[PDB]
Amino acid sequence: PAWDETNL
Amino acid sequence: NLLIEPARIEEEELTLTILRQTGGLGISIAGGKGSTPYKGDDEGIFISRVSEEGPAARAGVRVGDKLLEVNGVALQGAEHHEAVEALRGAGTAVQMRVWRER
Repeated sequence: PAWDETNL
Repeated sequence: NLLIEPARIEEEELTLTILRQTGGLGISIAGGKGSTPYKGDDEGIFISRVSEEGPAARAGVRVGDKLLEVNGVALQGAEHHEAVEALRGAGTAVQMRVWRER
């Protein structure tokens, strides 16, 4: 998968 | 006359302090143990995005910065969701130690 991204 | 190369940073460890606002910290993070690396085979936590005029931009954070530690919490070997939880619960002032390459 693509790498995970989380907004903070 | 011929030009000499100016001084040039190749690598850098920094300590930055973000002041949270109602919208958050103005960053996105990527990577972590168990998930797909942000960069090559490095499973560390990385800054993937900085809001242009956001709190982290003000504090000097940059895309690609590798996150090493947050308010005394070491992120070595951290899973993606563990770093997210440390950051969402970091409070008003988020001081972080980062590794930065050119």
